[PDB]
Formats: sequence, C-alpha cells, structure tokens
Amino acid sequence: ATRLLAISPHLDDAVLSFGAGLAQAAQDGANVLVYTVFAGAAQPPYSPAAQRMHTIWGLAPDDDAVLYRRKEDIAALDHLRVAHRHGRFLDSIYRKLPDGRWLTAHVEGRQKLAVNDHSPDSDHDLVGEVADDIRSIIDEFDPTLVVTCAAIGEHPDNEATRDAALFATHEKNVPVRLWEDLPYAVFKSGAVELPQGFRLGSADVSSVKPEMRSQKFQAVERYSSQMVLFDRLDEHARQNAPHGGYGETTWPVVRSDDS
Amino acid sequence: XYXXXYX
Ligand SMILES: *[C@@H]1O[C@H](CO)[C@@H](O)[C@H](O)[C@H]1NC(=O)CCCCCCC(C)C
Ligand SMILES: *[C@@H]1O[C@H](CO)[C@@H](O)[C@H](O)[C@H]1NC(C)=O
Ligand SMILES: *[C@@H]1O[C@H](CO)[C@@H](O)[C@H](O)[C@@H]1O
Repeated sequence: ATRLLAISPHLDDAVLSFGAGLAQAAQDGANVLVYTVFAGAAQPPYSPAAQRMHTIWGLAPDDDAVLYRRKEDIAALDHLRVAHRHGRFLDSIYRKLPDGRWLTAHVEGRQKLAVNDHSPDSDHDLVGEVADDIRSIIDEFDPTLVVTCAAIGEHPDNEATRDAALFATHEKNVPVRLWEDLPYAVFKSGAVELPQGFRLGSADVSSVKPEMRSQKFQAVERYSSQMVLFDRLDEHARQNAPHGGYGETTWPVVRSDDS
Repeated sequence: XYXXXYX
C-alpha cells in the first residue's frame, strides 16, 4: 500500500502546488495525508502586518484567521478525499524574533510584507523543531513517499518546511520529492539553494487527466480567504509539458556526491 | 529579503 505524506508550509500550499498529484494519488487508492506545518493557532494581539493581512483576506483584523483557514483547508482536502493534520508552528506574520521584534513588518504600498533582519540562529532552531515534528509524523504514519515544497519564491516558512523535511526524510530513509511552489513558479526562476549535501534529481512533469485538474481547482476555491488566476496556472502547466495535459513539476532530492 | 506581492 502507498502512503503519501504531503508536507505543506501554509494552509493551501499543497493543494495549490500539488492538488492534482493529491487528486491522482487519491484516485489510485493511495493513503494520503497532508500535514500543514505552519497551521499553528495564533494568539492575539496581532502585529500591524498580520492585522493588515487579515483585512486583505476579508476578516475583521482581530479575528481568528488561522481557525478560518484551517476550516477552508478541511473543506479543500475533503473535496479531494484526503486526510489533514494541522501542525503547531505559527505563520510568519505571527512569529516574534528572540529580541521581541515581529518577524515580519508591514510595508506600505502593495508590497505588504518584508521580513525583519535577524540572526540565522533562530531560522536554524526553527528547522530543527519542524524536523522533530516531521520525524514523529513519519514514525506514526509510516509514509512510502514524502512530497513537500521547493520553496521557489524564498518564503521563509517554505524554506524551513523544505529543509526540515529533507533532514527528517534522510534520517528516516523515506524517499522525498519537492513540488514547484505555485504561484511563485509562474513568476520566479525556479532555482533554489538546498541545504549543503542535498541536490535535485531530474524533474518529472506529471501528466494529469483534465478531471484531476478540475478537482484540484475546485479544491483551490475552498480557500475563499486567499482569493480576491486559474488562467495563469493553466498556461504555466501547459507551458511546462506542451503536447501534454495539465501537470505539476516535482523533483526527487538525493545526496550530493562527496557529502 | 522575502517580500509580498501579488504582482
Ligand atoms: C503569503 O505569506 C503569508 C504570511 O506568511 C501566508 O499566510 C500566505 O500563505 C502566503 N501566500 C502565498 O505564499 C501564496 C499566495 C497566493 C495564494 C492565492 C491562491 C489560492 C486562491 C489559495
Ligand atoms: C494577487 O493575489 C490574489 C490572491 O488570490 C490573486 O487572486 C490575484 O490574481 C493577484 N493580483 C494580481 C496578479 O494582479
Ligand atoms: C516584484 O518584486 C521585485 C522586488 O520588489 C521587483 O524588482 C519586481 O519588478 C516586482 O516588483
């Protein structure tokens, strides 16, 4: 039996990036679990940046935004008929730096967010924490395959998720693959810097039935808060394997020579 | 760096 563990950074990323792979796995009778790492329930007060994001998402600025998101995630994943697990790490907009500053600051005029300068110590400590949680889930669920994000777009939460997954899957002897982060891959290079000792294998551009694209995009629409689109995604996918259907690009990750 | 969007 095939047990697919998809490790999403935020509530929507696995469906947005890999919703057709999840839909295909489900269709094939695989046992599928989407664990979202940064699904921690944030406790107020919220930062100026979080409060702005919440209002952008159509919420009162002091509302329980993570609860709202978690319910959208359950709706989207039940549409795909796959399991969820909501992890305890706080989204970037809720995190504090060890000196008390918010991790992310609000920036005026469309830019939204930028991350505060800080020492790498706290980024490395976050990876080890996330890696401990992934190792426990690997022990419990016993996946035959783990898929997580490439962190195209360099979101710090996606980078932490990716790095933690690479360390945990290497220690546990479980194969791992990275998906192309959407929508970031539509407008970013695709080149990422993996932690020392890891490298990408050859890309696989999947070929999915139009039925699987429709089921993915229906599941995307359960994330109401995040929308205010599908055409862009379509053109990126067709642009990846032309003479081909919809598909998603993933890469295996292996150890580099001499590492 | 980081930075928001959508662009
Ligand atoms: C932006 O960063 C926030 C703070 O960390 C995260 O809450 C949020 O998930 C991040 N979003 C993205 O990386 C992609 C946004 C585009 C999503 C719209 C896709 C559909 C409608 C779900
Ligand atoms: C910005 O992101 C929103 C988030 O859903 C998206 O729907 C929209 O297409 C984006 N605006 C652009 C690309 O101008
Ligand atoms: C997206 O992000 C970068 C940095 O702000 C810009 O250089 C680019 O033109 C677009 O605004």
